[PDB]
Amino acid sequence: QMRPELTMPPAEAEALRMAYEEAEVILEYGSGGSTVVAAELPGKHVTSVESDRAWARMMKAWLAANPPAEGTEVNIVWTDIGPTGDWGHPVSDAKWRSYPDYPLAVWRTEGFRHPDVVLVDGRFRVGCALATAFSITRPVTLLFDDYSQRRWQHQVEEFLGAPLMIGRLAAFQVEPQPIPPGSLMQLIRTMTSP
Amino acid sequence: QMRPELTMPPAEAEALRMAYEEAEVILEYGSGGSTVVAAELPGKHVTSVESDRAWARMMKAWLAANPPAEGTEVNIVWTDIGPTGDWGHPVSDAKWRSYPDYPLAVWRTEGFRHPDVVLVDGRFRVGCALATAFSITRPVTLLFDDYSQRRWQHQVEEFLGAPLMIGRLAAFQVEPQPIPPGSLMQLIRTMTSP
Repeated sequence: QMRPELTMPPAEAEALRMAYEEAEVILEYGSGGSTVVAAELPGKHVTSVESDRAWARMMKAWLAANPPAEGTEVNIVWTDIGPTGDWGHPVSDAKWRSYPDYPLAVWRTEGFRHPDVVLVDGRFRVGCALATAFSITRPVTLLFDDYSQRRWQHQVEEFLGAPLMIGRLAAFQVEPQPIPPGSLMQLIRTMTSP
Repeated sequence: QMRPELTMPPAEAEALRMAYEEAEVILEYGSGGSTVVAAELPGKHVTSVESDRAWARMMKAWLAANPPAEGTEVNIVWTDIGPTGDWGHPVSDAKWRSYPDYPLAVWRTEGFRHPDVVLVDGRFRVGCALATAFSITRPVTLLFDDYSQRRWQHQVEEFLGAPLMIGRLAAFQVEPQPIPPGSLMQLIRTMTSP
């Protein structure tokens, strides 16, 4: 039947489901099983940023074959960061000048709808988290897949606050805020590290 | 008489001298003739960001042979953007992940002194101009050399305002600017374009 699977364990999946149920507008970085969870709920607006062109094509084919629930719209947005390999990572740094497109372009989309919940489950994860923090105009829930207190990952807490962990899934209550100019170098690093 | 030369025409060079006379703290991007102009004035604090290691070494040697005027300190700061060719331009993009350091690192330097005047006369010119606008906490004069040179440059005015043109040299009165989040993709491209 070729259905995209949710690759998170049960407690984490339930947390995601619950977030998606409370949300009207959902923004994801990285498409798959979670996208299906959203598609199946009525009355949602879903945007899913995806770097793997062939996977995006598959997701679009699946959604054509299995249309979303009533009043739900799902937009899979292939976002070009160059050729990608077996597991969705860029083959090389060929398209480094386009890297910031992945965390940031969606925030300037035509007919932008403010998310209620943002799932960070793709590439440039810390970058996507900081892009959300700096781009929102009202508070959101951010879910960060496979979050740990690894130093790279943890740098988000300055901007995202402390998370509540459900297994390895981090939930943050993210509030709008300015970009600190002293943080620009750090910021750039995050939006160019796949 | 093996002296670094100021390659600005007269009008432009006089504007530079006057700005430097009026400033206490001078920040330059690009080192050379302008730096000698600053060095020869008393009571200045001068920092010059430089991408060409071999040229930085020459400037240091020059300054050791020809010490600055009384009360003046000159710090030539080689900022590694990889191997360079003409005009301190990187010969490849090996060090692309370090490019933002050129416009931005000096603003975080230990021993930081807020500039009164900034000269944009090296690499990443647009990036350096924006870095200043977004990093300053009180107004400065920014002098942007060879400003007519490109049209990619005039995206500067959005944040620096309208310049006073002295020949090819643009003099800006810069006031501190917040970073618009929607500008981040554009901003990143300016701090990674040599």
